[PDB]
Amino acid sequence: PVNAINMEYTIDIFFAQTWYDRRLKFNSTIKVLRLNSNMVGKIWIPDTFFRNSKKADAHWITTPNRMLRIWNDGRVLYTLRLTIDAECQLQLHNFPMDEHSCPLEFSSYGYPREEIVYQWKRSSVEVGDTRSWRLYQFSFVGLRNTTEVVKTTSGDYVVMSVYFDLSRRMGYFTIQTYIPCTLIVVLSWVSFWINKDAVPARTSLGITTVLTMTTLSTIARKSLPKVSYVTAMDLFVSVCFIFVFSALV
Amino acid sequence: NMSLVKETVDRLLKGYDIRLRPDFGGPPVAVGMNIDIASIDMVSEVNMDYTLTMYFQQAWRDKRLSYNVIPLNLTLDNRVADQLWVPDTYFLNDKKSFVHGVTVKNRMIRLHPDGTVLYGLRITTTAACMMDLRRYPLDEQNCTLEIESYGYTTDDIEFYWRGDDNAVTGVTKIELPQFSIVDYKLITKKVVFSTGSYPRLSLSFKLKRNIGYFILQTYMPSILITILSWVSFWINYDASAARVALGITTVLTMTTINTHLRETLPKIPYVKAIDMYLMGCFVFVFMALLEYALVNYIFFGRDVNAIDRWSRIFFPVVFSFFNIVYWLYYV
Amino acid sequence: KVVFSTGSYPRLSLSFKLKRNIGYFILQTYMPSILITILSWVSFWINYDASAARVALGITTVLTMTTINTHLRETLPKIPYVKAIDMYLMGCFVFVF
Amino acid sequence: SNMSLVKETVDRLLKGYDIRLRPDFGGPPVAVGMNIDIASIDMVSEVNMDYTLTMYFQQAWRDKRLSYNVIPLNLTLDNRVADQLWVPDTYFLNDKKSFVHGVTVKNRMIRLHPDGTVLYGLRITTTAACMMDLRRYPLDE
Amino acid sequence: NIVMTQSPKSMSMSVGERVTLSCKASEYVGTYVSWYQQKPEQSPKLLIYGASNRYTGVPDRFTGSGSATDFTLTIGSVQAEDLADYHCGQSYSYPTFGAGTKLEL
Amino acid sequence: VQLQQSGAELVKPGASVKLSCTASGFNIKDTYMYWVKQRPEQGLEWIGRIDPANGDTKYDPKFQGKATITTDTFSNTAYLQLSSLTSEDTAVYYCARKGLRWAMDYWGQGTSVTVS
Amino acid sequence: DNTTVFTRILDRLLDGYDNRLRPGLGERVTEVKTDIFVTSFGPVSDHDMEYTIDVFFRQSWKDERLKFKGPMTVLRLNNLMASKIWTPDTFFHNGKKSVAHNMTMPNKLLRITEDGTLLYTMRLTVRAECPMHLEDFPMDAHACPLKFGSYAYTRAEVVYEWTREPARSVVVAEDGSRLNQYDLLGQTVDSGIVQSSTGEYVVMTTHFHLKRKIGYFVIQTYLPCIMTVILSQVSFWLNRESVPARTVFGVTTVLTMTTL
Amino acid sequence: HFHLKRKIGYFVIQTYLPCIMTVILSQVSFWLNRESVPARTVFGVTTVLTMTTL
Amino acid sequence: DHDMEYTIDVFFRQSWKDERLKFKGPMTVLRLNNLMASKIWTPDTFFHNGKKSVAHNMTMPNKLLRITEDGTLLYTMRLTVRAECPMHLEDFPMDAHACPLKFGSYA
Ligand SMILES: *[C@@H]1O[C@H](CO)[C@@H](O[C@@H]2O[C@H](CO)[C@@H](O[C@@H]3O[C@H](CO[C@H]4O[C@H](CO[C@H]5O[C@H](CO)[C@@H](O)[C@H](O)[C@@H]5O)[C@@H](O)[C@H](O[C@H]5O[C@H](CO)[C@@H](O)[C@H](O)[C@@H]5O)[C@@H]4O)[C@@H](O)[C@H](O[C@H]4O[C@H](CO)[C@@H](O)[C@H](O)[C@@H]4O[C@H]4O[C@H](CO)[C@@H](O)[C@H](O)[C@@H]4O)[C@@H]3O)[C@H](O)[C@H]2NC(C)=O)[C@H](O)[C@H]1NC(C)=O
Ligand SMILES: CCCCCCCC/C=C/CCCCCCCC(=O)O[C@@H](COC(=O)CCCCCCCCCCCCCCC)COP(=O)([O-])OCC[N+](C)(C)C
Ligand SMILES: CCCCCCCC/C=C\CCCCCCCC(=O)O[C@@H](COC(=O)CCCCCCCCCCCCCCC)COP(=O)([O-])OCC[N+](C)(C)C
Ligand SMILES: *[C@@H]1O[C@H](CO)[C@@H](O[C@@H]2O[C@H](CO)[C@@H](O[C@@H]3O[C@H](CO)[C@@H](O)[C@H](O)[C@@H]3O)[C@H](O)[C@H]2NC(C)=O)[C@H](O)[C@H]1NC(C)=O
Ligand SMILES: *[C@@H]1O[C@H](CO)[C@@H](O[C@@H]2O[C@H](CO)[C@@H](O[C@@H]3O[C@H](CO)[C@@H](O)[C@H](O)[C@@H]3O)[C@H](O)[C@H]2NC(C)=O)[C@H](O)[C@H]1NC(C)=O
Ligand SMILES: *[C@@H]1O[C@H](CO)[C@@H](O[C@@H]2O[C@H](CO)[C@@H](O[C@@H]3O[C@H](CO)[C@@H](O)[C@H](O)[C@@H]3O)[C@H](O)[C@H]2NC(C)=O)[C@H](O)[C@H]1NC(C)=O
Ligand SMILES: *[C@@H]1O[C@H](CO)[C@@H](O[C@@H]2O[C@H](CO)[C@@H](O)[C@H](O)[C@H]2NC(C)=O)[C@H](O)[C@H]1NC(C)=O
Ligand SMILES: *[C@@H]1O[C@H](CO)[C@@H](O[C@@H]2O[C@H](CO)[C@@H](O)[C@H](O)[C@H]2NC(C)=O)[C@H](O)[C@H]1NC(C)=O
Ligand SMILES: *[C@@H]1O[C@H](CO)[C@@H](O)[C@H](O)[C@H]1NC(C)=O
Repeated sequence: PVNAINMEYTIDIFFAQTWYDRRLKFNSTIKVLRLNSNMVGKIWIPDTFFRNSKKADAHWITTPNRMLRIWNDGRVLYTLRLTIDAECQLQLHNFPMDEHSCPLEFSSYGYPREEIVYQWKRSSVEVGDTRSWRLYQFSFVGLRNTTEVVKTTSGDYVVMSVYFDLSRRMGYFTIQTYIPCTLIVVLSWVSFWINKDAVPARTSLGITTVLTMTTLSTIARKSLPKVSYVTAMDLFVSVCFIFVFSALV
Repeated sequence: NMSLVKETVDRLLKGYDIRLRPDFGGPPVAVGMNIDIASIDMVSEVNMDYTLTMYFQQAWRDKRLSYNVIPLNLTLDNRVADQLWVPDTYFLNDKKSFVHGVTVKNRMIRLHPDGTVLYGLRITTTAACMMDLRRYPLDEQNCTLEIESYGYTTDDIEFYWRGDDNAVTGVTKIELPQFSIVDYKLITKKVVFSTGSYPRLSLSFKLKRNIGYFILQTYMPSILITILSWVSFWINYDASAARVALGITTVLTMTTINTHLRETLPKIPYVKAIDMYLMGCFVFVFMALLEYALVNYIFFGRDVNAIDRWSRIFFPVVFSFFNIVYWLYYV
Repeated sequence: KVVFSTGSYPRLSLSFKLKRNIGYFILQTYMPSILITILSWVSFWINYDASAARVALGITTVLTMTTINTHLRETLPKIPYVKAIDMYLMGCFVFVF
Repeated sequence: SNMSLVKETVDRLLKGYDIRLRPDFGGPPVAVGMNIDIASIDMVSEVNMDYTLTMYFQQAWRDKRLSYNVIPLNLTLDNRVADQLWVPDTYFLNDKKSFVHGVTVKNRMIRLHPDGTVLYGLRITTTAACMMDLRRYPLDE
Repeated sequence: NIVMTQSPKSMSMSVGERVTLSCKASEYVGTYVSWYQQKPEQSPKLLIYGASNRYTGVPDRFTGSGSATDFTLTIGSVQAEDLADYHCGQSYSYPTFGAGTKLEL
Repeated sequence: VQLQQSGAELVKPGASVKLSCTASGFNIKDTYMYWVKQRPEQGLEWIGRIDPANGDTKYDPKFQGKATITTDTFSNTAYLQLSSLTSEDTAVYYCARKGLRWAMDYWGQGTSVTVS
Repeated sequence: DNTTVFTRILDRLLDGYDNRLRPGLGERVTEVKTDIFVTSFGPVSDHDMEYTIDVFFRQSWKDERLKFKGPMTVLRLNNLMASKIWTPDTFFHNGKKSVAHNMTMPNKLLRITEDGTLLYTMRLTVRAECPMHLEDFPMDAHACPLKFGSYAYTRAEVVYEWTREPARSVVVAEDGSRLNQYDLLGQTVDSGIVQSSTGEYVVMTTHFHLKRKIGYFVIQTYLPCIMTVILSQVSFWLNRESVPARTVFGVTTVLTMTTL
Repeated sequence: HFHLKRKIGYFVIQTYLPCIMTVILSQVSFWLNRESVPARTVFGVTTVLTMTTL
Repeated sequence: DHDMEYTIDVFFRQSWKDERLKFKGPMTVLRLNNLMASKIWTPDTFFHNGKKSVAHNMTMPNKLLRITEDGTLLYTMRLTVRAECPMHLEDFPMDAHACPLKFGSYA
């Protein structure tokens, strides 16, 4: 789920890395040493950390979910299962009709560009069926991978980014705040069909419409986070409120 | 060259005493500090804390970890931090903190040939920050982060910001949702406890709340609701049900908005600025209802076109006068 | 002793008998529903031609009883049976209706 | 001194000790007596359908490998030697979340009686699942 | 400071019956009183510490008791060699002392 | 286990007196050392406190300045200084060891001071 | 080398040291001298009947197997030395869930003086039980306790005492008051003996006296109740013939009172 | 695969029955006479408000 | 229903043949403690639809190991798998679901 009040999304991946180690070279009839996670703690692994992850953890049941395969030429493949809450800076203007590009940046922590250079494979990023994805109101549009060198206090680091293009679906808010408010302001427009001598009737209709427009302004703001700028949903709420207030006056 | 680096590291770690600090019996080791602010997540008023993610970095000199053949800086693995001496730095106002451990534990050691150990960590901390909400929401918060050594006194360790005001970076890129970091300051001092005198660094931010959200979801609804109560003064006096229903639902909406606002804040024992405005608005609306009751009593019980003639002028003036006083004080 | 597929294992079972206190629920749920039901029969004393007063008296306590019924239930889990407090609120809603 | 005598007695007791084998491994079953001192029952929640229980969970069994005939005193050892001795693998079936308290140390007790009896104690806060019949709520039991 | 107001000044009864004392504190001292005896031409000796804790060498007839503010010392079948002066002190704060309760025939 | 004090003193008023007590069988660095005043036919009055491991001293407000407490390590001895002696300073002095639960466990034999 | 002198001092101290036995196991009682420096009295949760407190937990005990003669009288050591020596098993009797902070390095302290006297400070955040009697709510006062004692060693083995005077052995810092609803009036200590299934233990007590403020409740409940009653008081001043107006006064005041 | 089937006991009492009672409450306004304009508009707006909050 | 997840509490039993653990002794089956499970080879079974599982460590870690004299092993453990039940909410609230629990080897 892409959480908008807290500004992050959850991702489950099979992160795999491949490098060369000349010390892990053997000459025998065995080509691949297919090993479990017990041999991870004995060899060298790059300290790849995710630069925009608020919290992440691997999976440790029933065994540490890690793979280690060593070929005879020194090639090492290391795959592990990760669940990452990565920070996506979703701009909520246009909301509830927003479109976002959520990144996933990773780099080595301690080793600079002169010591570890990361690189992308041509078909590295593999998505799934795109239907088991819990993306409810959004829809993965596509993906793009990029690489760059950042400059920090310690040194220059190679940063690898994966951008996830997500476009929203408003079907949810239509039944949350749009239709609901539109039918309230339609109920605002029936006061004109009531005769002018029925004063308590029409003022009761008026006060109920304005108090429930304030109530629906309050309720629809609970889904949004505490941002300063105005959204299109808030603009619609304000236009409906000034319409019903104009009807009452 | 790998065998040379291997025998040099094995020479450095052999006989290294983890329990003794650099110059254990000698002078206090100077520990320079750099912090790269990654993000500030939850400046929460209900829990009186802020969540801070940073690239905490320390630098000192250990003369035991000095090598001379190798001319490049050795970035060792993160698992030699359990073998090398590190300072015992803690945060006093910390509530719940952790070091990220994906895909390994996010820490860094980069030895230097003179002996300098570059120790970098990625820490997400939830530091306590007590907030003065007297002027809420037009307030200004000073949230700190007290950095202190625990077991070593001033004559065993000393703390300084490496690069002076260029130690803490990345603050200007941070964009908290409801606040706005106006200023930040770096202070070095010494605190005195009963066990001794300890060095202390303190990083603090001058947060300023954004008025734009509150000015359209509390202030403007209250203003328009007090506007709605003045519709009652123009209605004919015989329509009791109309003016009574308008005044009553205006009072109920005011009490609804203040009681459904004050639960998103902690249980503070004082009155805020928004509470003062929503109390004055309630007083104006209650006086409108009592004005109608006075009109009905002065007609039916005991010029009835003059009390609501005065209140059509008097109530828009005093409320306009009240907004000037309110927005002069709290600004 | 309990018998599983892999063998028979010893078991000590400790158990309590918790009885729920009533007076908090009297103070919160039962007595406001009783008072809001007493309010519904004030409308019998108001004259028959006063339409607005009697349909205010009826509709506000109808909506109050249904708001109390919906309000005291989302805190509780999503159990598919009917409770005693639920039975009392349904009976009060029938009398108000 | 007496401290060195207790040192060599305990070092003799744990020399050659097999933690992998229960007492009387090839013989009769060991009898593990239990007694519980309940500290509090905090959150009996109907939303999550469980209750939180804090207890002082004591266990007692006889191990013939841990018998000494020199010191006429019950030895209350440190709480860290309990990881070097055999203890029963007692678990709670309706457990959901649990922890032994670890401030200022791991809150556990081991005491070695001279006949061989080991008094093992723990301070456990457990969240045990308790399915509730809310048909008579709130007058239910 | 903490003011000890033990009463009375002296009591004059015979040998072999129950006599109680009293020590009243001005401010809270929580189970940190102490009772001493004072023979003529003799240094004081400790009897009770805490509130009611019997020191080593004290006979079983000397029973103390205490509370948050009120304190007492009960004697069961006082004998002739117990004819001395008794003192009540506190140490919850910086230590203070009472006036003194004597015994007579 | 034994606290041996000094002897009786008799000096003119307005002078100063050295008064001391030697502790044996233990060390005074562990427990506090308490000084107390016993006027004849009167109750006990606490003089002051010393912690010999830290050297810190705390005194009664009515005895500040006229009395102070010093100590040393090698001799394992606690000392008093009395200045500007008057008629009401005629009393007997004990040094009391801090005991179990702050109880004034041990007491000295007593030194009686007298002015004329 | 210059640093080899202290290294062999520590290696001579730990040689033949059994950390499973307390000082004087078969000869005496281990008196532990304890004081607390409260760095922040945290917020009191009325729902859970608990409170949070951050404290510097200091314990001091004499060990004679840690005597040394060297150029430095006090060995201000790190946390790795603390796990290699005997430390008392102090636990909080009424604590619910407490965290010993270990960021960045375990927040512990260990100072071995030359006579063997130790000192062991820790950072804790104790969530302790404070049972409340809410008969006079919200104008109530509570004495929230903090009881700690040994877990395994009885009264005949380990006893606890305050290192300073009991009035001055729990110190609360000036800036350290995170209470927003209550206010801290003062502290109150007391030692004691608790009888359990195993034996008798020395439990030390620290009572924190609290006093709630009506500030939040004379604006959320009391004043909206007074205004609700007063708004039903103005319905007597309306016309007798105005049936729906006085009816909507009655029903809206009854609804506001029941929703309050 | 674990085959689960939801039980409609919470949703019948919680959502379906209040909707049925609200739309029956809308039918009550039809038996009132035409002149009770505040009465019938209170019926209408309160039932629409109840349906929106449901 | 909010997080499209369920929570099962299982006794996950496994059994495999290991010829290196053949023995001949007084007893045929060897019911041991748990700490030999880390000493020997155990399969690295993981749940493909998992989200967060707890091994239930209290008091001793809830696993068992039985080594039959011919080499057959039995190794059960107590888990609390929280898994993903993808759901189609078209017939809410009278829908029927088939929540899955996939597991297999990793490496
Ligand atoms: C401050 O204090 C805390 C607490 O003491 C320190 O945190 C702790 O750090 C140690 C050392 O790294 C960890 O030990 C190692 O744990 C991993 C497994 O970690 C998983 O399980 C943890 C336990 O879960 C308990 O609590 C949960 C609560 O829900 C229960 O459900 C469980 O049942 C348990 O009761 C869990 O805490 C971990 O989550 C935390 O850490 C992850 C990190 O990725 C975060 O994302 C989480 O948010 C969270 O913070 C996690 O789920 C074990 O696998 C380790 O054992 C291996 O490694 C050892 C060292 O190499 C080795 O000796 C072992 O033999 C074993 O080796 C095997 O596996 C290796 C894997 O590659 C192989 O390489 C190897 O060959 C072999 O096969 C080890 O036990 C603590 O678990 C951790 N605990 C906590 C609470 O965080 C913290 O470091 C301290 N901070 C500082 C700066 O000092
Ligand atoms: C303030 C709020 C309102 C209060 C109102 C109070 C007054 C009215 C009070 C009424 C009391 C009724 C409910 C009592 C409690 C039982 C709940 C329940 O789950 O029942 C059943 C629901 O099973 C069904 O099949 C329900 C189907 C929908 C029925 C909708 C109402 C009737 C339709 C026409 C409506 C319009 C007619 C007029 C049109 C003009 C049992 O289901 P189960 O047990 O979950 O499982 C299946 C059973 N099994 C396991 C044996 C297979
Ligand atoms: C819905 C909106 C409504 C708005 C209305 C606006 C209009 C009104 C305008 C606004 C003025 C009112 C608001 C003031 C808010 C702050 C008050 C406060 O907390 O002060 C103190 C209240 O201390 C007390 O003792 C409480 C007294 C309660 C009095 C109740 C009303 C009088 C009773 C008769 C009423 C009926 C009379 C008529 C009968 C016919 C706080 O004290 P403390 O902090 O607890 O303790 C001291 C601090 N210490 C702990 C450090 C020692
Ligand atoms: C946020 O609040 C903190 C704490 O109140 C502020 O820190 C304070 O900063 C001032 C100056 O920046 C410090 O004054 C200094 O005093 C010493 C005394 O010797 C003097 O030598 C210096 O020249 C300077 O005047 C003050 O000590 C310091 N407070 C503490 C407790 O250390 C901070 O300025 C506030 N604002 C921001 C934006 O952080
Ligand atoms: C709470 O529920 C539990 C479980 O439903 C109740 O435990 C049950 O208690 C009865 C009465 O003691 C047990 O029956 C007895 O069984 C023994 C078995 O040998 C038999 O000898 C006796 O004659 C009697 O029949 C019953 O076994 C037991 N349930 C289980 C599963 O063991 C408990 O009583 C309930 N109440 C309380 C207050 O805990
Ligand atoms: C689950 O529970 C078990 C037992 O209740 C825990 O096993 C114990 O883990 C600790 C720490 O990992 C071990 O202590 C270590 O001892 C070695 C010496 O072998 C020492 O070098 C280390 O510094 C550390 O102190 C302890 O021996 C071990 N006990 C047993 C019987 O295996 C396990 O850690 C618990 N896991 C979690 C996640 O709570
Ligand atoms: C090892 O790191 C140190 C970090 O200080 C580097 O030394 C600095 O290099 C910069 C760039 O030339 C100079 O401006 C600084 O004056 C140097 N600092 C110091 C303290 O000497 C050094 O270059 C690094 N070595 C390698 C091989 O990368
Ligand atoms: C060690 O603990 C045992 C078991 O608690 C003690 O056994 C006691 O023995 C006496 C004398 O026979 C009985 O009266 C008690 O009922 C037993 N239990 C208790 C609770 O005291 C034994 O005394 C202890 N041994 C030593 C030397 O302390
Ligand atoms: C991203 O993936 C593509 C796959 O064809 C590769 O060509 C490219 O080099 C990778 N990253 C970039 C943009 O350098």
